[PDB]
Amino acid sequence: MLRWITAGESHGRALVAVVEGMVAGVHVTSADIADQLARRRLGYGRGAERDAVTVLSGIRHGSTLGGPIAIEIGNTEWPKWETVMAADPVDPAELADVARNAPLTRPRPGHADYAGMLKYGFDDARPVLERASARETAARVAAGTVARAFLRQALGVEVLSHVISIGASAPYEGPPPRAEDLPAIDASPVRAYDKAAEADMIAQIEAAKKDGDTLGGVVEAVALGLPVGLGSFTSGDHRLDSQLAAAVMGIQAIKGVEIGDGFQTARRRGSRAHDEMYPGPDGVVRSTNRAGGLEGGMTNGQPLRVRAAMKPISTVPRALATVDLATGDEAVAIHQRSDVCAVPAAGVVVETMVALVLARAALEKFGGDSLAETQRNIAAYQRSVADR
Repeated sequence: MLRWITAGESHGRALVAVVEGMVAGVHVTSADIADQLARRRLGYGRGAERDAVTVLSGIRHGSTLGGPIAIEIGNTEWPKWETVMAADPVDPAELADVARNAPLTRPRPGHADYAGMLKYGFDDARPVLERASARETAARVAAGTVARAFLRQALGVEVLSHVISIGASAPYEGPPPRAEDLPAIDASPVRAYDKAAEADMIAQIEAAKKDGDTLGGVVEAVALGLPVGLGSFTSGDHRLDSQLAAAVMGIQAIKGVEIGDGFQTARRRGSRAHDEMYPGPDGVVRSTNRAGGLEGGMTNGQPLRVRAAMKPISTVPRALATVDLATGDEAVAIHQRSDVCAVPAAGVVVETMVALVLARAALEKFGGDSLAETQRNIAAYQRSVADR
């Protein structure tokens, strides 16, 4: 069972990612990981630090060892926080002299702050904020890089994502491949695949920058080259729909996920809602992918299309009323990040989450303890589906 855990406060020493149960023999390197971390930093309208990667375990000579892979990602400006976020006790008196340590008692609407303080009995939002914050996705993406290596090397599968709307842009139609990642990604100020939508999004972000507001948007991860039968219909939770929603919707500020045409599907008629099958020079072929690559909770060979709706994460500078849990009096929420928009980055985080799940799925189906073995089981399975 592929498994991934994330550790770190956004201002703490470093983040760790640990990925348990990846097979031996997958080619992955520090630089692979830095690369993804770098794509995590894409996209104009962000806040938003050099993410020094050190692989601590589980990889040797660029090849996974099979045991837990720990990747530590440095938090660049930690010397600033060595006291406020020291692991060890620090004399309360010299802590008192530290502005940075001032307590944080106005929860920001939209954030963990208020709930988390109540939940944990904190008098301060710092310990919530510090874990809750999206800096954590950096760790996610690190662990991501392993799934994505695996998924490429074992299945020839590629995961990418591309922004379908930011703010109030008119949403985009029809997904990129593999080959357009360079433009969508980097290239695009907004990780837009489509020229027009790009312009409309950038326009929005502009306008939101001008108004000093923040935007969310919708991003679409696309996984290509998936074999049929990953995931299962045997339990609700084995459905890939379920697993992928859990992983995508567990991303900070994701308030919605849909598979393929999702909510729009729910408005169509059965006659126009699914992906008819026709015979194909070799295997069934479909001409639509409304289902986004999942039917019955399993991959049907079509592109997996998973879309997350990200609410705007950055608190709007002076606009959001809240309560000061010190006082009990009204207050405004102090922002803590500066992004007008993080949707493009969120895309790449969605890729991470999708990749992680796909890899776990793939490993559940094909098991194996080493890539070569997993590969042999994939080949057998593919050769056997080809029969027919």
